[PDB]
Amino acid sequence: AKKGFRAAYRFQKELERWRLLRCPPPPVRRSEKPNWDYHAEIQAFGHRLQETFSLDLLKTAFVNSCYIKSEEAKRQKLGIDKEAALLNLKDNQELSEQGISFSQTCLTQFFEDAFPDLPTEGVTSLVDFLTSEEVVCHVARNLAVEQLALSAEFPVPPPVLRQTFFAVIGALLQSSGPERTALFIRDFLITQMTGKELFEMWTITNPMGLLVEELKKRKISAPESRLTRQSGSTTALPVYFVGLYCDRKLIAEGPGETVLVAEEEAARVALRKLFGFTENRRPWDYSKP
Amino acid sequence: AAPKNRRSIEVNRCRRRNPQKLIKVKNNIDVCPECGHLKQKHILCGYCYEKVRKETAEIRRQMGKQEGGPFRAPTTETVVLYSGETPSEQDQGKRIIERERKRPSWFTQN
Amino acid sequence: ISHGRVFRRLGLGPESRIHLLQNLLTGLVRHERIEASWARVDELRGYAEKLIDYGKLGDTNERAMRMADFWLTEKDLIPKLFQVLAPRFQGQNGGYTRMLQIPNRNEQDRAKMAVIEYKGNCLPPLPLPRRDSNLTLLNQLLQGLRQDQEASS
Amino acid sequence: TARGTASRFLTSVLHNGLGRYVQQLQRLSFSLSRDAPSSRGAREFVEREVTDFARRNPGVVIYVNPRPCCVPRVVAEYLNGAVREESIHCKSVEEIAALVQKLADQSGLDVIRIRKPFHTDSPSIQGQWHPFTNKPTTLGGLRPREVQ
Amino acid sequence: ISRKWEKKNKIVYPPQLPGEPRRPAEIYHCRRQIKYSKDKMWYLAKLIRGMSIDQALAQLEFSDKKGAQIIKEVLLEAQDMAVRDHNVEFRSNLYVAESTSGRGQYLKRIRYHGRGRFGIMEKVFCHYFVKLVEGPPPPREAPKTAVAHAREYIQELRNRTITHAL
Amino acid sequence: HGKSVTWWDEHLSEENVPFVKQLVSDENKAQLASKLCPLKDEPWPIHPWEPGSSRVGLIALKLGMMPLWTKDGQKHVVTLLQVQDCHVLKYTPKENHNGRMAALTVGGKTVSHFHKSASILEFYQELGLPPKQ
Amino acid sequence: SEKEFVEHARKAGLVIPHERLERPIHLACTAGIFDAYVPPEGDARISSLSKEGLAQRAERLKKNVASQLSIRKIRESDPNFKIKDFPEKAKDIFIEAHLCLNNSDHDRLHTLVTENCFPDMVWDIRYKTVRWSFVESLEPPQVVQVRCSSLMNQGNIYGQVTVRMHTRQTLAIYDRFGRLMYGQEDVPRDVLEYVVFEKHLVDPYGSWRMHGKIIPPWAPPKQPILKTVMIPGPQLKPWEEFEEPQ
Amino acid sequence: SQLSPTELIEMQNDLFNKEKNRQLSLTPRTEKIEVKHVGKTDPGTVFVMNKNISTPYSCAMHLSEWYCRKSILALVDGQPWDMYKPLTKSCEIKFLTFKDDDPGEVNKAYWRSCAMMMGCVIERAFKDEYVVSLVRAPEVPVIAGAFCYDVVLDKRLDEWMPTKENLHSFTKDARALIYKDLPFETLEVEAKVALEIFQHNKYKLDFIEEKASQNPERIVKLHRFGDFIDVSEGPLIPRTSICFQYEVSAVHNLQTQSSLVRRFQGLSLPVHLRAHFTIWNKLLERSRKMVTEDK
Ligand SMILES: [Mg+2]
Ligand SMILES: [Mg+2]
Ligand SMILES: [Mg+2]
Ligand SMILES: [Mg+2]
Ligand SMILES: [Zn+2]
Repeated sequence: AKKGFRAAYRFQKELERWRLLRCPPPPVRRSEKPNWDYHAEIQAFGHRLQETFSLDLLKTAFVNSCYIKSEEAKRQKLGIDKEAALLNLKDNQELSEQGISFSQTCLTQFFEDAFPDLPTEGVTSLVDFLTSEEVVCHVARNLAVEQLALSAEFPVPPPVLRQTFFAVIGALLQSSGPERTALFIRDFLITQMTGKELFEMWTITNPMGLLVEELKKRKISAPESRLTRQSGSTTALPVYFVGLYCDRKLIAEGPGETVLVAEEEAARVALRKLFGFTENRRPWDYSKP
Repeated sequence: AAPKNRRSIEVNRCRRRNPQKLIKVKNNIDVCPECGHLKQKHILCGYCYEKVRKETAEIRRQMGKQEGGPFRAPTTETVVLYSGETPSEQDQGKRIIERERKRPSWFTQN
Repeated sequence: ISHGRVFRRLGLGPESRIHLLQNLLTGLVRHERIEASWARVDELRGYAEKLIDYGKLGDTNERAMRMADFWLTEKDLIPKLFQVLAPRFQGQNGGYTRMLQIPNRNEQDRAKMAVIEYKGNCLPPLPLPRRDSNLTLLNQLLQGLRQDQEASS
Repeated sequence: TARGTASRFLTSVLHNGLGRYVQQLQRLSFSLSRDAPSSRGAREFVEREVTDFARRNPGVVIYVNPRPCCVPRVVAEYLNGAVREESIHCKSVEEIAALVQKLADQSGLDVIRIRKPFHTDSPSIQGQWHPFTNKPTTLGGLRPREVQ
Repeated sequence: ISRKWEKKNKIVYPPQLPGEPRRPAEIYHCRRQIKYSKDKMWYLAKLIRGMSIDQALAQLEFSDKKGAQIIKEVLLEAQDMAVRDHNVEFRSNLYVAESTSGRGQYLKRIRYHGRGRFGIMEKVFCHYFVKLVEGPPPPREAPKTAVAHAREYIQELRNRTITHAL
Repeated sequence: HGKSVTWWDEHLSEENVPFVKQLVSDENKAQLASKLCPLKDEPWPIHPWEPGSSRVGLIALKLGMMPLWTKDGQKHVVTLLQVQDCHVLKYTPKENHNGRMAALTVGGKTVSHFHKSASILEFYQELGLPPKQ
Repeated sequence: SEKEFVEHARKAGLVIPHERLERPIHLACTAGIFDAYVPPEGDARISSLSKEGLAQRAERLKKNVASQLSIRKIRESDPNFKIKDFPEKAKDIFIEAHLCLNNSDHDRLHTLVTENCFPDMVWDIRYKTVRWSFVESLEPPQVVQVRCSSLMNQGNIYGQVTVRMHTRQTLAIYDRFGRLMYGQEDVPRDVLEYVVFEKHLVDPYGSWRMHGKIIPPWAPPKQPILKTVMIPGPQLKPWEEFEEPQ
Repeated sequence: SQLSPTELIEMQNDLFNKEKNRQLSLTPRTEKIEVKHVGKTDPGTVFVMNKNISTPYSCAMHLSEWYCRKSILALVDGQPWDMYKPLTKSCEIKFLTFKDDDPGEVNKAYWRSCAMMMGCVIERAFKDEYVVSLVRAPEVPVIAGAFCYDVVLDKRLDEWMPTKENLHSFTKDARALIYKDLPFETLEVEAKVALEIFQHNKYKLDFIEEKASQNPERIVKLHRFGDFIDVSEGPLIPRTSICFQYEVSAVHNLQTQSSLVRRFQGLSLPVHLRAHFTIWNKLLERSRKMVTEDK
């Protein structure tokens, strides 16, 4: 035995740490943790984005169906009278619909203006991507939407989150004009398109066919695959560069292991030049008109 | 000659977990058609051989009782019998051992 | 370099080897079935086989008699060799002895063990290994071949 | 040491400052003692500075708890989900001020080795070198000893 | 001393919601303070890892090691525990998940030498641990095919990056 | 799968063992007596002797030793080598082996079928000889 | 160099220190059930008939000498005691006891059930999970008989009340791995049980407890187990031959 | 009827599944039957089992893995039972092995099973353009040097007999079939719903008709493994894995007045009995000759 409190206490902390390392505790709502004031949080959410919301509208936005049904479970199981004040809650359904519709419209217009040559199927693909489960959930989670959202099941399953994000968008669209909201969308959505490719989000499976069609439209005829560069054919690691020629002018060119893969690549490149989705392309404009 | 340094645990694990020091798996094990215990294919079954050993012991005991001493062993062939049996004409003129147990299934009359 | 050495070294020396086999043989002629160290039994088997051959030479042969006198230690057995064992081997030239490997000794020395026996003894029979029957699938397939060696001749 | 610890590439949370700048510090929680001497500085800070600080940074919520503790802490919490603990124990008003400022300007990313000072998507405008970029093409595209 | 392995059998799980996969039984069992060495025992314990329990019993049956019969007794006890106490149909349906040897508490004795010197000798003890799981034995891993190696090599070549480059 | 070890004898009955043995040995006699007549079959072209040429060899069996005498009176000791069953087995052409000389492969005395390996048994199967030691 | 192990644990029953006990063992209960009521063999077909069952039960209660002798001993030793109220209390005791087995709360279970019963209902089930619900009582609980054991040593009397009850219960037993073992959770299965209750009288704290559970000799075979089971043949040493009865 | 090769498979399998689920629904509960062990080995052992669920295999699983691997066929009372065929009533069980003294039952079972395998191999080894009609698996004794399957082929195909290449292809495919380990599944059916499964093969329908004709209740014995279904006499071995050496030896054209029928002959041995290379070659030589017993 050694006489003192200090080392004992300090060790109790270690015991706790190991206890948490060996069994991790299931994630808990930030709402159910020691420092919370819902109101102040909302106001902060507003101010930090440099936006102005109606507090009624935003408070409305972070409400979900499931939260209300769970609240009705707690209501009906204890025999309490809630219904008047509880069904006055006005969930986010409406706002979320306005928000998604508007965002899709807005984005679509953005792209349609930036890339005149993108076929409709393509711009549709892009908007589909920036409105995706993944991307929106990511963004919302990092803007502390998951924090404010009222729901059952704390990890907040992704569909509910998407709902909530666009809910907030709609709330903003009511609170300020389509102009301001357009700015918000181009700041927190369009930026997720940074560093991304085209065919990263488009997913089209036969580049050659699509190129032939898009060249019919342009009244150019028959891309001819022609082998340009090659190193080692007999190797386990060959390299081919396939060029695509139109009337003996070279439109585009690409690398690969196999002559097939390379040809396919040159197709993708040509496509990327035609649609004006390119590396060299003008970076997006972030400015105040 | 005394070791110049302590052999580290990595070296040591390399030596004693080596394939050549591991017990090698025996592939010749099978089941005795008789008692359904286990045996190696080239060896008599232990269980069955225990049956035989016990019975042999009892027989020898009872044929030690027929011999009054150490040095008396018969000058004739011997034959062992069981409850409800009688010596054959071919088997008479022989030493006879009579056991109480009924003749065992594996043991034939011959 | 052991090349072409037929006899294995046992006991305290060559003489102790002979006496070990002496005892083993006497045990074998008395009880007609014994069990011992696989190596020693193997070593014994040859002697056990030749003893019957000296027995066949008959009581009156002097060589066979003092041979049996040396090898069979308990003297009372010497008649048994000549008047019991040697008669019941008549037709057969060499078939006198059955030797099988028993499971390893249960004592902590875990030796390799064998049981050795004079054929035609009166004891519960050893559970010898049986060949498969003829009704077994493979053997049947061979029966086919056999009958077609008969049909084609 | 560098081989000893983790590391990360230089990044921002949510492409901050691209479209618009979003202060990443979300909330700030102080815990101090009205009575204990160790918290003395922290108390002064709560009197004079906190108020003003809160106006300078409208987007961060600031919770202050007087409770009976021996070691005053400030818990920063970021949009990133990151939580950073700090001890304001036995410091001036000035030192706490400086500290809280550091907390206000941080990304909330993990502070560890950063592999390289820059981060670029599309470094490559106008091409990226490959073994053929500077090589002349020949007529017919023949190999060195190839005949036609 | 520390006895933990024994308490592993006393865990109770929450009942299974229908539609979820049926959870395989786990039986922890051990024997403490055996007069075998720890290492000698390790070989035996290693031998029977991942074998179906009948296979393990077969292999042990013919080993000449002193430890072999100990482990065999432990396995039989574990089998009967598995069928009786926990609920397992098909006592042949168990395989050996974990098998290992720990060291026990040693006795210390004198070992005499000569010229009046002595060494200090340890009468050695050990523990044997086993954990049986209900099911067929998990399949033994085949070594990498040429195809697999080549894949991995290519993938590695493909993971390369321009270094210190920007 | 734990597949157990097996030998040729294992599953045969007491009836079939003599049979199998007869089968193999008889086919051995047939096969050896069949190739007994080389020159009437399809012999490869015989060439005359060139100066730098080298013959095939044999595989024999060392029997023992014997004395033998020479007309000058001296005594020599000799080794008896018996050729038992000797056949050429395969032929590797000049360019495929040393780049200098062709390689003939020659077999020694006959052995049991049962104790060789599947590969080897196939090799002799397509030949029509019994296996060489 | 000389040190030995300790702690070889042993349980030695010896009568001498067992007799020298200075404070002899105080029992709250008696291990047996004195007189086992043996029910009608047609008790299944009289249960669908209301005024057959009720009539014959009440009749057999009022007609018996021993029954009302004991009911008199209990009434005289313990005032404010009624036979017509009791099957209610008994039923409630039942429901709470098994609802204790659900939650695995042994403290309350020691208030409800007797010392003879507790080992039985708790023992085997402790490493398993039990879900047991009460849905219906088809025939209202009947009081079959009453008995008293007079111990002349202690002057102690134990009232033992046999209540026959017909019931609708749902029982599911889960294995320690959480996998279902005995029976479904959705089937309201019909049960008939003869439940013996006991109370210590001379005791001032006088609890009414659940003593035992009697099963009739004709009782319907209990529902089948889920898993398959094997019953080994006699284990034989080598020299012992097998013998088959017919 | 216009149907793809895959559609036939789908139909038959879905019918089989329907029937099997019907037989399953017929048994309302978990019912306990008491099986006794009449074996020479572990006497007096008594299994307590689920009626129409538990199988003699599942019965061996209570004993030891040794029975599971060694036991090909299960004698229930006096009759051979397939290892995976669910027990019906309470009874007594004995297990049957290849190296057993009077294996003949087991032998028959093995021969049948291999035959069926070959049937499956053949049916799916021909181009979609042609039409392959499996006929039956004529039951030969095993002293006859092979096992065999009868198949009729498309009329434009009547001229050619296979080449060592082709036979070796069949064999390769059968080994492919063995490699993946498929249990043999059994079902007892009524003729009405048996005929609906086969349909397009006439000879099959005839066979079913005769087979159901000799049984009072019109019961037909179905076996299936993987996607393949067939009718057969008597029980089969439990696994595909049991076969080791397997060969499709040769085919022989045999013609009736009303049809031209190809007889596919092959030869095989189980892992337990596997024979040395030389022995194998001799037996394989005998398996090339025509094997005739239809009666
Ligand atoms: Mg020595
Ligand atoms: Mg001294
Ligand atoms: Mg030391
Ligand atoms: Mg030491
Ligand atoms: Zn045996």
